[PDB]
Amino acid sequence: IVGGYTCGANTVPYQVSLNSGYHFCGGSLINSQWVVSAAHCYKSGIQVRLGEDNINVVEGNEQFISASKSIVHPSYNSNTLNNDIMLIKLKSAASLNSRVASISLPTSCASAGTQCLISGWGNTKSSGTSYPDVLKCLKAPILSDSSCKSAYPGQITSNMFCAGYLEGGKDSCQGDSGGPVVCSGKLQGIVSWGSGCAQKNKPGVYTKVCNYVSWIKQTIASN
Ligand SMILES: [NH3+][C@H]1C[C@@H]1c1ccccc1
Ligand SMILES: [Ca+2]
Repeated sequence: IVGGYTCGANTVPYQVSLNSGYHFCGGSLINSQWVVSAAHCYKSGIQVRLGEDNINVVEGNEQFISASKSIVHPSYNSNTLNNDIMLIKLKSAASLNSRVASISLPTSCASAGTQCLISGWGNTKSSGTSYPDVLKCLKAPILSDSSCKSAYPGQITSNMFCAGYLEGGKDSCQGDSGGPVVCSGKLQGIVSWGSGCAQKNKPGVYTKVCNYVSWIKQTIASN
């Protein structure tokens, strides 16, 4: 996250870190046994790390649970990033409390102008690199559809939204991939892609989760 603030330990209780020997993607806990992330985060051998603030220090609220199954969306296209969403089932159910909690799925899509919280452990610089060890937060609005398609001509599908600032300086960034965009207590977006980070007129692009709610529900009811 570029131009954000330190969230505070366990203040984003649904945030997960996907680990394959190192943090490589964020994700969101949607119930005690399922995590949703970005399909471009797919990897074999994922351990899900819950209750994290400092991902390099065991601080006492962590739950490390290995993945038993991963399901990439059936129409994921890695060239266009259309339908960049994946579900991960945990080998055992997470123990839920004030610091480890699931986030609600939306019943309605969020409108442009809605303020949202984006969070993750990714790069905090738009120019060069510096990775935080503690969780970073960013409040950003959902941008209008037409400003989103104007910033990314011929690249925005109906399964994407832009969120952020056309002026730049505040954005999600590499390593924030798969992480949550929560608006009014509901998961609305997944950190998906963008042109660099925090660049002028190149806002972050997010997977529009409200389009996938029935595939998610159907899939966890059957797996
Ligand atoms: N414009 C930056 C939000 C987009 C981003 C870049 C790389 C990884 C995740 C998100
Ligand atoms: Ca830790």
